[PDB]
Amino acid sequence: VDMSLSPRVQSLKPSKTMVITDLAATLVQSGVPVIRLAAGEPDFDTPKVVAEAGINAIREGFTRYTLNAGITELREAICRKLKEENGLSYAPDQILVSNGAKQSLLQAVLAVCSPGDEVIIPAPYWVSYTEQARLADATPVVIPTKISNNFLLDPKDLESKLTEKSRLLILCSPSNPTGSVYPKSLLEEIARIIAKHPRLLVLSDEIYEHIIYAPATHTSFASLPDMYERTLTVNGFSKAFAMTGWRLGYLAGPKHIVAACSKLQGQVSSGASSIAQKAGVAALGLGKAGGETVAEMVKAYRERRDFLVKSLGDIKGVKISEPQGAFYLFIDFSAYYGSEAEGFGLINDSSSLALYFLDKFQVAMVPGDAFGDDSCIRISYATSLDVLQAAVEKIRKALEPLR
Amino acid sequence: SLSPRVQSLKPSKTMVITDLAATLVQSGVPVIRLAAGEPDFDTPKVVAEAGINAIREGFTRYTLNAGITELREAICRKLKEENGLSYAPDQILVSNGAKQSLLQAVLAVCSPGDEVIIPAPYWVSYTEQARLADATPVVIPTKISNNFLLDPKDLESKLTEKSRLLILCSPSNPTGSVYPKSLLEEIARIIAKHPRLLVLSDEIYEHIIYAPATHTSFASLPDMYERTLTVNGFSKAFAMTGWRLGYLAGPKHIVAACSKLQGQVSSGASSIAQKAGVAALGLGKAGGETVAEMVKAYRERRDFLVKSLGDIKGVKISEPQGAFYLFIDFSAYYGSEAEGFGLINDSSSLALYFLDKFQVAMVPGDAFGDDSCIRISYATSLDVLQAAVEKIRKALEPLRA
Ligand SMILES: *Cc1c(COP(=O)(O)O)cnc(C)c1O
Ligand SMILES: *Cc1c(COP(=O)(O)O)cnc(C)c1O
Ligand code: NA
Ligand code: NA
Repeated sequence: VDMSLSPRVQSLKPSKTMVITDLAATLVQSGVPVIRLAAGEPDFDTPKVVAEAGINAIREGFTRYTLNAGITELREAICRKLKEENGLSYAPDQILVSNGAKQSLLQAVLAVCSPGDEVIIPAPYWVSYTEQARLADATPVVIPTKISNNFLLDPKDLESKLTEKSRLLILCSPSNPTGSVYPKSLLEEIARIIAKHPRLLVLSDEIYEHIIYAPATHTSFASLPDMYERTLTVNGFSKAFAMTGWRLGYLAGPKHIVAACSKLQGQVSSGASSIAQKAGVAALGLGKAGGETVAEMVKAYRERRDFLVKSLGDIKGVKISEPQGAFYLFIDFSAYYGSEAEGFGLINDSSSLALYFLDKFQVAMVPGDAFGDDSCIRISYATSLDVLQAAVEKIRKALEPLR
Repeated sequence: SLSPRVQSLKPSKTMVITDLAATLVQSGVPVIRLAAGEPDFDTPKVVAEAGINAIREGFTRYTLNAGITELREAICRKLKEENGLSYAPDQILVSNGAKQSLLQAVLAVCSPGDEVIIPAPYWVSYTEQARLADATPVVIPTKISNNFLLDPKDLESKLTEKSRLLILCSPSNPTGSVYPKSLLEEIARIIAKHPRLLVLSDEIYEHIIYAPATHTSFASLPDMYERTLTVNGFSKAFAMTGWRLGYLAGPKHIVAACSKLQGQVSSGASSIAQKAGVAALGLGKAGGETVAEMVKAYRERRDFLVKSLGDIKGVKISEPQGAFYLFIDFSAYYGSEAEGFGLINDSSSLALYFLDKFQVAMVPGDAFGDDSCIRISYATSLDVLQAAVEKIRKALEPLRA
């Protein structure tokens, strides 16, 4: 039997996180507990009012197929949110609800990118952006950023990398993995560059929108001059509302593009969960920015961020870019590369450093090479201050003998 | 402006009928709706309670991409106890419904230019999923006089070295036909001559089956295990369509590839739905009495419809033995003229006539690759069906003149 696979599924890169995940299990399966800082999800429960709506949907028998694009009441609520929070005007037929925002993103990429098109992706990047480009038979063009610039795209670098083939720029703000927030003035410079190239669209991943630390503010890319008709706005419920397991995300965009994504979704999964969609309606019903329910999570995230930064920031050889959003610190420990650790061996890149932290000191983190930047390691602070204080002590002890 | 691949996708043809139906209903005009592809029954109470408990207990975080271990294990047990198949948990991939399971299988194994063999009448998405893999759908018509089952000679005549996937849906949507084991064996003997040819076995209607008909998993046949992608799920048997939970079982190498694809498509399925799925499998072999009650209702409805519609002059019916659809040949009526409507000459016009003039909504067979028929769903109560048969009788009466 011929077991050959399609070239596209073969083009998918190997996991750079697998080894951490596997070693953590291995360590636990022995006698060794592990501090987990690798997860890309909130540690909080889904808000009570949201869970209530989900339970209610089940009891009321709202358990049948929905419209492919999503239930009307949810798409209407999304339009109100985009208007109230982001100043954007969309009609319900410009919204597509999917099983999480990852699906919204994939479908956008597959709908707009033709083979050979180039997809511009600033690094450090969310792992899936490059792979989704590949599934479109498109070419990722990665643009590295610098920690001293808070990992923000340099517009001059963008201009340098544009070609006739450039089709899509993917912008994540607030960012996974850096927690950086793009300021409006920089977005306006980027937008002026995009406006000069008719073929160039922008995929704006805004999933962390409400996980933001005042006075930092979120600017939707679609609100910039002349950018509405070339922007695919992606957002959802996983991060702001601790609804990762529910699987609910969405895309708002130009009708011609949204129709194409909707057609694709009709072959991929049909409508998102009827139950999850009712919960999403309730989440949006919490009012602007999720109201006090979300504000409490954000206050906790801020305490955690502030503690982590002050704690790790005073370790020799550590560089930090202060995040203004999300719940990740993308930390430069590269000064330690070249070190030899007893009972482990050479630490000379993000992967070996992360594996050293876990194998020898029981703290699981994600190496920066997973995000296209080997100079750093991603730490998630979606865990309690108690876990964070414990992790900080382990990290200190781990770096101590490396000098 | 848009990728050629998304461009290549055909839109539905079914939205017209279903939208007009909804409109009429919201207008104070009662429509008997027989167009749905989902059970009338609620999700079973024990299963619904499990999803509710999952929510209350905080099982609302991301699962393993492939699915929670508990569920993949339970799926392995089901495949053994119900289908006689042995799979390991790393040979199972849980997705957001079986439609996603199917799409990922197609994308994983088909290279550009490969052929996907799809017997008609087919479920609508199969041809579109093939296009998404840059593969060529090769449709093989079946005949109502063969119970809409593949003639092995027709399969043989269409096989090439490019033939990469054969899609076998049994019990079938839209025909209700069940592949007998002896026929599956003949097909397997033909497949064995072609090393490139894999089989995608869509077994979602497995438990919706009418004794003495039985379900044979394709992967159970001699030498077929290593070349079969077994797809099944929860939507149909357990009335869980809105929950979004399905799965693939197959050779580890292929399932691993599907899992990698899924990592870029959607990540893991709903944590809540997966907990409900565990409870559904916990109802016992074939869904226990819970599913048995549904099947009993379905059978009564099938028997009634087949007897009633079969009595009508110019109506041809096959021998449905599963699912909850009748794919009815009204083609003898094409060319007729209806007052206040005009010419009826294809399945689309006939469906529109049935709906506009007689308030019964059904799906034109053209949607499934066979314009000679109309699909009627009997996922509705017997009393409603009795009313629908009466309307259909009255709708066809003046067309015979
Ligand atoms: C979590 C995340 C998303 C959305 O995830 P879903 O759970 O699929 O909604 C999108 N972008 C980034 C960078 C994320 O981290
Ligand atoms: C309903 C159905 C499926 C599965 O649908 P999901 O709800 O996506 O699980 C698969 N094949 C056929 C023919 C169906 O009718
Ligand atoms: Na805002
Ligand atoms: Na069986």
